[PDB]
Amino acid sequence: MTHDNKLQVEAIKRGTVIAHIPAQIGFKLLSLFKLTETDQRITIGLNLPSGEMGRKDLIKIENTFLSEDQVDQLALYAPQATVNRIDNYEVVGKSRPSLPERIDNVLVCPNSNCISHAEPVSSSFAVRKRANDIALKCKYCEKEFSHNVVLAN
Amino acid sequence: MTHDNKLQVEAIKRGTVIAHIPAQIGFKLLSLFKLTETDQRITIGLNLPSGEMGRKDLIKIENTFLSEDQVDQLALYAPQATVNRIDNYEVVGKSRPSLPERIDNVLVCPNSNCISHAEPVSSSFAVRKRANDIALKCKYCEKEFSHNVVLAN
Amino acid sequence: ANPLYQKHIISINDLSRDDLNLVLATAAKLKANPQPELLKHKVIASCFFEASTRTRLSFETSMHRLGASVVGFSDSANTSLGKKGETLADTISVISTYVDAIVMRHPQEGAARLATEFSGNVPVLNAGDGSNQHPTQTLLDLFTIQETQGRLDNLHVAMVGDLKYGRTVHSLTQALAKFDGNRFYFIAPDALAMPQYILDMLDEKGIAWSLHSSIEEVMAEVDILYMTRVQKERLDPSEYANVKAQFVLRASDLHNAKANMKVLHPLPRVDEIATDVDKTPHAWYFQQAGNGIFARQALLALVLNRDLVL
Amino acid sequence: ANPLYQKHIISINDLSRDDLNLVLATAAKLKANPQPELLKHKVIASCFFEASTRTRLSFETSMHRLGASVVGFSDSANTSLGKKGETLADTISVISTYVDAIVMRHPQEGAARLATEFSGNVPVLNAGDGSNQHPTQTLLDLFTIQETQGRLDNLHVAMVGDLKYGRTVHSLTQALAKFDGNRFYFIAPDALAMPQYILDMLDEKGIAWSLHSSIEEVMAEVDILYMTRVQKERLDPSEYANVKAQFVLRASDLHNAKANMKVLHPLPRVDEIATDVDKTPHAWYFQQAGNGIFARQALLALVLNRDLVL
Amino acid sequence: ANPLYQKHIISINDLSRDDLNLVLATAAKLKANPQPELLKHKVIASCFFEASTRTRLSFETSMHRLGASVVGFSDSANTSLGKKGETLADTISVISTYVDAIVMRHPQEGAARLATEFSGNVPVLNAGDGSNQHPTQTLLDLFTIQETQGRLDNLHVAMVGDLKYGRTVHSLTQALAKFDGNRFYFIAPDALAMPQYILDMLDEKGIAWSLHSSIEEVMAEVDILYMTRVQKERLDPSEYANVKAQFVLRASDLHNAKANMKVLHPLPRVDEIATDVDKTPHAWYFQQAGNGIFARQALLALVLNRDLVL
Amino acid sequence: ANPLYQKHIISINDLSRDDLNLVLATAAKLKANPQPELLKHKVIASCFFEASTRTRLSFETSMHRLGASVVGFSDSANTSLGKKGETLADTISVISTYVDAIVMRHPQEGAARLATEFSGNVPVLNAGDGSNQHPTQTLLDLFTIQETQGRLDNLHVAMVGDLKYGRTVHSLTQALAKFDGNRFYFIAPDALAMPQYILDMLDEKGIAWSLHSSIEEVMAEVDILYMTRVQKERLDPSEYANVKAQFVLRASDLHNAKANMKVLHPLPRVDEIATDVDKTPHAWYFQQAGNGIFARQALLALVLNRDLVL
Ligand SMILES: [Zn+2]
Ligand SMILES: [Zn+2]
Repeated sequence: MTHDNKLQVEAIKRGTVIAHIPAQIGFKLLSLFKLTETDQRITIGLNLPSGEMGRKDLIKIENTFLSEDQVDQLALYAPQATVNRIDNYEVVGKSRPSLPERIDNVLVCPNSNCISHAEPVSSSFAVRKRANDIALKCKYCEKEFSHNVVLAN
Repeated sequence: MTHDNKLQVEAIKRGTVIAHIPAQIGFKLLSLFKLTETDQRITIGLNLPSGEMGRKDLIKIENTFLSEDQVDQLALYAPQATVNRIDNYEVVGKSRPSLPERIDNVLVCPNSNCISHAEPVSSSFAVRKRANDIALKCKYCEKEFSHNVVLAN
Repeated sequence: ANPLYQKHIISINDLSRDDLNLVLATAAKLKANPQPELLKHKVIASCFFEASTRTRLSFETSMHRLGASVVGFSDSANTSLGKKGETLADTISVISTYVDAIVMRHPQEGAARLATEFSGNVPVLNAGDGSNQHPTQTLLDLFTIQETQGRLDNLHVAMVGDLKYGRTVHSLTQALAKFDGNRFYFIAPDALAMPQYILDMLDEKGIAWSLHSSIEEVMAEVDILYMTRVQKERLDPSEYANVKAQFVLRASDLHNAKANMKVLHPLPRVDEIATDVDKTPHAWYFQQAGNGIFARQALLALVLNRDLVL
Repeated sequence: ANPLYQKHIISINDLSRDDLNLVLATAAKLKANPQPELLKHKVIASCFFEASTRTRLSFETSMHRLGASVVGFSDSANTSLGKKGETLADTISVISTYVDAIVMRHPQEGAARLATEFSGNVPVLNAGDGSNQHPTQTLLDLFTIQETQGRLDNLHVAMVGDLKYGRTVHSLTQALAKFDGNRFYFIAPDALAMPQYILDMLDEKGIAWSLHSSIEEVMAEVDILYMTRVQKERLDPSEYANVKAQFVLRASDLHNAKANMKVLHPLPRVDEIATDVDKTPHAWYFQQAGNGIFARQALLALVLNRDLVL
Repeated sequence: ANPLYQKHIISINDLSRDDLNLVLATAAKLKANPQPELLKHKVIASCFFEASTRTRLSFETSMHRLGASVVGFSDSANTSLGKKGETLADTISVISTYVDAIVMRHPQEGAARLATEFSGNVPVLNAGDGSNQHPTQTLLDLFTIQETQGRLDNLHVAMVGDLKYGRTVHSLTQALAKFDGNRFYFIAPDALAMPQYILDMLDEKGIAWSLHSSIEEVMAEVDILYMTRVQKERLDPSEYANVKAQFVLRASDLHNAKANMKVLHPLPRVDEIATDVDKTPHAWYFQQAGNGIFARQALLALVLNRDLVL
Repeated sequence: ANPLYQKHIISINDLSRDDLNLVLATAAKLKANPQPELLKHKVIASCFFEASTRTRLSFETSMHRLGASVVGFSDSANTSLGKKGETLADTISVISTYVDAIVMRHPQEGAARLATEFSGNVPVLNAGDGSNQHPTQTLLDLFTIQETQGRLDNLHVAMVGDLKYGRTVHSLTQALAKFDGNRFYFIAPDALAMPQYILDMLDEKGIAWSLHSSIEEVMAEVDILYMTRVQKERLDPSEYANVKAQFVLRASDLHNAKANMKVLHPLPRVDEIATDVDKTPHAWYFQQAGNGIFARQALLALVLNRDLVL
């Protein structure tokens, strides 16, 4: 939690905490998933001294807890990152990100001739884990690509 | 410049603390100028209690020093923000966002027939201040527009 | 015989408040109890000289709802005869023999009126003449407005967009300034003001119409927000951009509006009406959009049918 | 209510073997005893955003066979609205009000799926989305295959031509690998192999599919020779010529085939299927071609109708 | 090194006062003693992405009168690429490796501005760029007002027609304002109004202007009558009509205009200046055309050369 | 009489080794001391039956740099005749009675080959001819590999993109194979594979090559990186996608390529070489363009002349 060192450092109140977030994907989550848009005090810690685990990003989401659904959503951008529920200045629940079935509206069907590109619809793909390498099936065009492909978009 | 001594604010030895930003601008900044696009120790405190501005956005960044320039760009959004350049736990001195005469690569010419649109070229805006608004000329289609219309949503 | 029997439906001006009210009363009855074989055996040609797909699928969907057979054409791809060389006169003359009625749409103005001359004694109904008229829209317009506030009077109708050119704000204005106490506020660009002659006839009645720079200048005091589309052509793109969001209506703007306030717009919208608006209860366009099937039915019913014992 | 009542008919994958079998059982009953007023009063719009004349004359011929009224459009000549500017969303939204159902065809993939979202609760049936789906063909495909060997299992289906791109060999494969013991031989150019993912799901069932260089490499051991068209574009003309006759099927080649072996092909053929083949008893295309009127009827019958007391 | 040496003529504002005289000083010289070999071996690209035959001919004829070879084309839709991959940035970069001067025209504002940052060390002359600029035409117009009248400061310049979208007026008015004493009479329809910017600047520089109802009130007062084509396209057939009759110049009206009074027009005249006008010496729009051959000659001649006994 | 004198440059195979050097030797000379009067009085027909602005401009600019006049045109559908009677055989026979060199381009393979047997004693340069040849481009490419590297034998030439239908690759590979030591790395999608012919010959001549998964494995090994545009058109939107990401060259990848390493591309680049590439000295596709002005200059210059102090 607290990247303490030798001075006064601030913590939160009752919120979800995500650490050991592969450095550089915190902002992405922040942007992408859009948890940034709130009147609740957030605190972030990009590029942190994880010494052995190099660096990490970190999102101390105050007064807010994430549904184990959302938690899962992390997986491709911050899989090993932990989301600990901290109530009353303490980890009531250490939570780890599992892989879901469907990925809602943060992804982009690389299919140019799709319809999802031009319209008022929210991206949805089916995650079919294969030999621990992912394939993502667009719910519209019915084309299936890999995770690496749709992650460049 | 706010000392919540229950969850005291951490002090970085030197770098750049961008304190006093109205809410929802801080992150808007993280992208707009690309401040996360560094492997440095950055600190994002968002929606902070300051009686003088309700929620304040705050951006500490280790050992980085913005020139008189990046400061000056902030103008368009975070105008009350103060860049307090730090060094050795104390401030070398404060800095305020002077309104510039140009704004490159970050805006988009409102003009739907502005070539800038389909081409490999940064938006460049000549910026003259006037009466009840800032007006900015495209470097390309050449049309004047208000800041109110160019930097909208 | 019912007032509008065998009549021609050409221009809104040409229907009186008593009239509108019949078709308005009728369409409504129709809405509840259908008469799927009312115009059975009858045949109507659709003559969309300037194709408007939905408007065609609407007259046609009304046509088929009373079991009426349909022949016709649309957007003369390129050189279909009855265009160059062949005068629309001679072309109304011929169809007037095969068909029991005629609904048409056309590029030049008055076309329908002319049609009426060689129409013989076969009913014609203008469904789009030039920048002149488009009554059928107006009907499904107020059939919709009436359906939301059971009255065509005491109304504060907001008419945003390109008032100037739009051919439906003028008539709807006309129509509405035939019922009482209609307060019309006009949200429009300097470059796209109302077309005065509408105004003068408005003052001649002595009707209220406060001009407006922003929608939030009426937002509270409104019922039927009628929003039309402004078009690129009739305004330099930089100027288009200049305004752009000056008259686009967002749902956030709807935090102000009345309970029963409903936003209407002939369709299609695109830059003007946002989707958050689609979901909020004031969104009614697709509803005015399906309502016209009944305003349409009615007109067709009253015209081909003698006595409307509905 | 009958399983497919009010359902959406979009992708073959989305129908299970029990399903196919109902519509298959139904169309068949239909074939014998018509119900020319089954969908009377009902109205269906045809929305061929990418005109396929025969496919339209087929849905439409089915539409009129149960006495159903029809409104619609096809190949938007050039700039018909609901194209640029107007989103197909808003355009499904509006028709969903006038019509009782919707059959459409479209250039981009998934279009139908999307349609389903704004369709409201009005049935939509994809009749051609992108290089994705075209279920209705598949149905009249197996309604035809079943009609020739009273079973969708124990079959050795030969699928020649451009397997790779053709959007009907993949589904028919899919469909067929839902019934048992289906041996699929694949006659195709190196440059136009099967699209693997079809293969993998095939092996996942553990189905048989011996790849083939020549048709005479299966010619004897076959029932449903399904032949598709290869296209110029996707292969240099010299290469087109290079192969040309490598996969064209002549009638002489049919001196080998089984009694009950029937050659099918969605149509049209041209260079692939010779006319001597037309005359020989294995020619059945125009038969699968008129059969789809019944596979089509059925789907329409089960979807708009509650209980199929045929 | 003359000033205009190696400089891209992109827009009127980047040309000072001194600048324009050195352009006007030249052409007056080349109209007297022309230098047919002064640009030999020079190849010039004439790249008309937007089609403009009349400007193209003047531009290429101008090159030819000085010795250059010319290569070029008209319309991207009449080019090899465009939307099919090639970008502007890349075409210019390439072309910028053959020729010594790119003169281009464009459907978009800024292409010129941008090409100048891709062309490498090749100067780029703007034949056109959307609603934006058009240097040569204006450089010319001035040179024609200078010749006819003998001066560029202290004039009674009246502009007429579509002041609003008028790309050439906004260019001439800014250049004239670089000089002193001028007064500008503005006589255009209320809708096709001179935009506010020009105005606002007109008064930053404290320059005399004033709006007018017709040319009746000013006919004498004026020296130069820059005419401009109005547009039914800009208006509406019926709109166009009611005002068009307010802005046609008959020979009769020149009636009592000063001996020095001249009439200008960027051409194509088409309703405005009626034919009886041409016989009056006040007519000078053709005389104005023949001048761009010197207008443009001067530019090209200055851009690529350094010294001149001109 | 130099060798290439009066010879029609129809295709790469009829050019020996000596042949290409005498072409490469020339241009290197004309890039140093250019002869602006060396082809005066010469009129050349530039006959672009297929539209190719970029090749047209280079070709005509090349003529102009040597003194010839030029006359020509673009597209038969933009000519007087074609399908309406006139034959190729006859147009050439006629035209072959004005000009001294026909340079043509064509939608069909062989037009060049054929024109050479109609043109009479007029030499005929092939700007293009269907899937077939394209001499000048290649003659050029070599001259650009010779200049950048200093040699044409013993290279680490890697080709990338659409090797299959790639008209320019098949031409460059054959010419390089006329020289010794070269090795060819092939990195293209399994479908857009280098055709077998080239291969088969590649090994008749016992030349070193090998197929590769990406440019990762070879980035250093190579000296010259001839890039080529892949094609969604060749693939299928979804197909295109899965592999396109396998063949884009970022500046990052040049990462650790030899100091001499160069990047080539016939242009229009459009996805492959991303823009960050251009700032690296390894970028040389524009430098390559400016060279065809010498490539082609040499040809024309050799074809019509006999002696040269070149
Ligand atoms: Zn998709
Ligand atoms: Zn711009």
